[PDB]
Amino acid sequence: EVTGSGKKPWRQKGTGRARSGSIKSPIWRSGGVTFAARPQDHSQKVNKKMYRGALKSILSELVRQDRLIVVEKFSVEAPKTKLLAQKLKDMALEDVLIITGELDENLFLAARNLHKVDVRDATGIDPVSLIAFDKVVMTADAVKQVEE
Amino acid sequence: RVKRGVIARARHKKILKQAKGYYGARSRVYRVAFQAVIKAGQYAYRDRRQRKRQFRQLWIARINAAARQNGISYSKFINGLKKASVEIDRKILADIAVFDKVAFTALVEKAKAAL
RNA sequence: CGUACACGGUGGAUGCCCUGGCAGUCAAGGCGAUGAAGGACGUGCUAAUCUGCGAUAAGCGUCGGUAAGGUGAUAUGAACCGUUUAACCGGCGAUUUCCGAAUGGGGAACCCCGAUCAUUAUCCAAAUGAGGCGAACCGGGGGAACUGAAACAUCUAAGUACCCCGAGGAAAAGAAAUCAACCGAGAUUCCCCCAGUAGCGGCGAGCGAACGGGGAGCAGCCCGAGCCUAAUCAGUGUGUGUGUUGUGGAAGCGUCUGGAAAGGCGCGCGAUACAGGGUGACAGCCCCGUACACAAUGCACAUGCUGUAGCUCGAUGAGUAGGGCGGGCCGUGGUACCUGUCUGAAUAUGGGGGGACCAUCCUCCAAGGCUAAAUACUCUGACUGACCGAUAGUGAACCAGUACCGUGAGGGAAAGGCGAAAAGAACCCCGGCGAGGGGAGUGAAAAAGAACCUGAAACCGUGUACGUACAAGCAGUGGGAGGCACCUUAUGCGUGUUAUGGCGUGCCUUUUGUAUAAUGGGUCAGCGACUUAUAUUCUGUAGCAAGGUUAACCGGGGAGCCGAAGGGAAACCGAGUCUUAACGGGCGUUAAGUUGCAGGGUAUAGACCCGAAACCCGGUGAUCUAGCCAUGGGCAGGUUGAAGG
RNA sequence: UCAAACCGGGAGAUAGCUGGUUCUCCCCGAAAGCUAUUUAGGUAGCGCCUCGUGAAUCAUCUCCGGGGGUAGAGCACUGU
RNA sequence: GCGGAAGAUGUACGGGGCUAAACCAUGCACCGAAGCUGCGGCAGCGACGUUAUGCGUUGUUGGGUAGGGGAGCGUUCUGUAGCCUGCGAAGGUGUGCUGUGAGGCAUGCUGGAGGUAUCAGAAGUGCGAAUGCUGACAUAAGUAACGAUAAAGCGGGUGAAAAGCCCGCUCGCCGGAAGACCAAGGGUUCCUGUCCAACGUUAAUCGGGGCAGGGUGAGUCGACCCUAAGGCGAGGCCGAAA
RNA sequence: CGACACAGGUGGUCAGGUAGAGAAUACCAGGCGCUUGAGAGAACUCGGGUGAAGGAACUAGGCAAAAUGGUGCCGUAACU
RNA sequence: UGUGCAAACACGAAAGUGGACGUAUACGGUGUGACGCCUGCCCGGUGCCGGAAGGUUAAUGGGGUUGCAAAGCUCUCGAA
RNA sequence: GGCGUAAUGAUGGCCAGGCUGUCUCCACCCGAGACUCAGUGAAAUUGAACUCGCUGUGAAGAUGCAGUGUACCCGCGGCAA
RNA sequence: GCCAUUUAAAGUGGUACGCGAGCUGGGUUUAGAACGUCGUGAGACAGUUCGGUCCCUAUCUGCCGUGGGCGGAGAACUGAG
Repeated sequence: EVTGSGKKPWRQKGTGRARSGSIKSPIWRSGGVTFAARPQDHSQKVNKKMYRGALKSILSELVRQDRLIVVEKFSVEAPKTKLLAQKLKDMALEDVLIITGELDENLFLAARNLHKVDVRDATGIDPVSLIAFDKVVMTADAVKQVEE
Repeated sequence: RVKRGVIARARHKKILKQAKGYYGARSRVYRVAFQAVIKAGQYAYRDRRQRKRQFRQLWIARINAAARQNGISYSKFINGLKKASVEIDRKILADIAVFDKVAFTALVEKAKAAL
């Protein structure tokens, strides 16, 4: 919102002033981009169906053979972390640490240390946690919560 | 915020260092560079090559000098090298008939014959 | 003297580190005439600062905790205290000179007393109140301009800036003479939506609700009498959920480098505890700390209980409703609200309202009053941050709001780091000399010595390579000849550099044209100039598909929006519709969109940066000077010489 | 300091005014008219750069079917 | 072809110079362009085949300011895979190699603490040219300047040094004044001793300089007290009020 | 006081110290030498003091410089 | 030239105030500006002030028209 | 406001006497310096190159364009294109 | 330009109408004021008039003079132009 005339005496012209910080003014860091179309910072010529659609396609990536595996709810109980490394070893998927990890209910702390583990809940799981580097692993209750 | 880095202060160098034939300045300063070398890359942008077809004035303007001593010259001196024999190109030739009192005649007697 | 480099210096960039900032989050939240906040000035054996106190002066006392070490930051010298258990940490108590809002009066801290207003009043100030401060928020009043409308007097910015008064920790509002899709909802605020719709507007630009719905939070009651006792009032007892500190707390392992590992490499471990810091170099398993445990305080919001104490009957507020005149303000339209002048009802067998007036329905009843609960800020405590890093970041990581500047209001810097410890240059020579160092010593990774880590560029000195007092100038390139110098890149293969010869008018904007006597720069490094909500219109990609997507708030919703048939002013029809008695014609139509992330662009809004004079408000100043006033001071002397007598 | 104070305050006032605006390489490569705009060293629909979509068969350098009358020429208004 | 034609510090076609080494009318062979042709290495557009803007072939082949379009590398931090390092890294200096390039990479010295590649995302991302902002620095210059109270000089003393510290003599300046006593203001700057690194437009054993001490002992001096122009507070009276 | 040990500015008392027409020059008292130096007889100014003859002829104007310029006696116009 | 004053004239938003501790042999607002001679022609065209038949001069109320009310149209009457 | 006007006025113009450098023309000297020497020691100012000369040309009087010729280095002092 | 007295002669033009980093400033284009004209007016009028500042220690280059060196030096000479 403009400031109009007044305040401090000195010849000055209309310039973007946000918290004494200049903006929307082309001739100033973070200013108006006359050459519109691309109102942001270098991305890629690119979604409504790619972002979400993938959020769905990913959920399907789980039903694939060479992928993750569903774990019972009792998994969230495991307080220790070593128990996880074990359940991941016997699972014959200790190489999944090379992938990532997830669950349901609350954030499973007991695994936040395991190799590559960005704990997240089935509620709000963006395609991100869904498959770290096109790979993942979840739990039982998680799947159900993610279904919806 | 963002520390300049290996750019700028790393640009003053990697430049100025290449002019083994610099000048008074144009090497000590940078503002004298990128303007002295800007002429470089251009000015002859893709021309040294000038010499060929340029200084080549001789080799085709000395051939008569080589001749005109043991008979005719240029006119019917090259109009015989392509007559008999395998016909040797004119490169090292028409350049050797000056720094040696030999071989130069190894083309005159070749010519004037089988004419 | 040209140029390159070498050694040393100047200088201070850079790399790394950083006891600091910036930003977010949670908790917590007033002080004072029992005279506070702030300031002034004291106080430790020496202390100049800062901090803590304050004349029992960086301290005294009690209880609890704690602990042998302690006597603030400065690790100094001297020296003291502690087991008659201190230091330190928490709470509380005692004391607390004089001045100081103090108010007796005057006053730039100095000398003598309840000053002033006001209530009660034994009118005796005798008993009390007000008079101040505090980050923002909140309530009640006063009320602009530049600006926008690319002019401007409505309008817009504004009901903002600013001004006056006042409360609380929260205020204001509020139980409906309401709303009005209705056989209905039904206290009031706030959030979302409904709407950017209705409405307003040189209807130009712009301006801009509400009802309802979905939520958060739910509480209703009091002014005449009769009667009697559990509303209310007065008082008493008095919490569950806590605040800080200490206790129950595992853990150097091996080899190599090094003065030392928080190294490399090998192995193991913690985790309802996967922040960070410290410890001689990147230790979550060395120490603190993080989850955790326990005890000291404050708050104790509430509840319980005593005496009061239900309940019942009728009514219900006129200069008001309303009308007229002149204004303010509002989205308010003859249909908002309020102020001022004048006029002026009825009365529930009455009256008001449902966005026009007047008779007829529905709803509700003013002209009296009160009322809990649901969001704010951020001084303070703690935590966090893909934030910045000491020409960065708050002006302030170093004495900083200090140095220093202005009469004053006000303005306002720069300066970080040796290290394991201490060294931070002893001793000797020279010289006028504690101001010029060889030498030597200090060292780790200090390519270390008192603004000391590293330590570049501009640049200075010496020295080296190489030209060089006939020499013509972009100072190259290719060809062929010369020499000298070096064989860590052996191969008729290159460098440093140069003699001579053929060519050759720095760089950047403005402009039809600039090498040009067009404009700008002495050089350097750093710094320095294209973004945060939403709406509309296209384009590239991709999932799915007349279905599609949600917004507030819930992993649920589908409100609502766009599309699906159109067209017209409309009625209305439907293969549309306008024109049309009728007929005949014009334009549109048999299935693809919607929801994001990006890329072309568009409108509302500080939307290109810096750069010239104005305008308006609140304050600061006439020890310069201008005029006047008050109090004092100064004017050797000479010359001419009137009136009057 | 005054044909009008100083300081700070509502200004990072408003300007159709000037200047400013810094890495490499590759492809292509101008114009200076009309209508309207509080508009004229500004945009939109258009003469011109470029990119995407759409439609469809010419165009013109040629030839063929029309319209004009200038140069020149002749001799001509008028006035010599 | 000529007459009509006088003016500026030395006069001539680029020069030498040429009866053609001139000029005019023609013609031939060469040097001479990055031109044209040929050998080894491109771009844009269009055509053919193709999923292809990947290749093969084919026609046109390649100058450019303003401006449009496109590729690119230097860069920081946080992914997933996966490595390097005190038998030593990042950075810096010099040098070798590779890419059309933007750069990558290696060696030697140094540094001596960490630093990368792949794929992926990212940033307040990559910069010589605002009488730009701030700090530093060079050439300019070791160039410019020190002037009515214009006075110092000759011996001696002390000292490591004395032209301006001290002694004697001689020579002068000032006199309403550089004399004496004071206000305002400044403020210990006064005195003594010890020194001088800093200050004194030279030096200094000197100082109004640095350090440590000492000094300003009144009833009758001044303050303290009061008052003039004038001002303030209290009551009175005015939307309200400092 | 003026940024500095800046020839600027700044109130009162001592105006009978000695010689003249005076609180004018020279000189006791008192104070001071705290307004950077050394060597050579240029061109080259500012400050300064006047020239043989003429003499404002310079010049906007005699600006500048100079001249008369103590005291006593005699004497003294127009105008009022 | 204005004014006997609770005056003229001037200051203030208001409360009040300057000139009045004054008062027209006052004071406020202006021109001329000395002294000497002075002093001739016109008011056709402003400001201020005084008088003034007639003309000009709102709204309410009143009258007419219009409309079973009301708008609207119109008349009449008018200080300084 | 016109006319005119004693005394006075650092006011503007003009003439005479006297005088004077003010001028026609100009010598040296005096004080304090300059030129040199010990000590003490800034601040202004520069795109780069740079020793030209004679002609021609160019907006027809540029060292830097064109054609030739030529040009020894440094330093002091000046009047200054 | 009126003019006066002399003069055998006492022409003309260019040099960014040469010449102010050489001078002079008397003139024109400032703050005062006077006057006319224009205006009601402030004020105005390339109408006039009185009073009114014009700077710099040249580095380079050019020229006028004076020297040091370079081609081993002291002294004495010559001398193109």
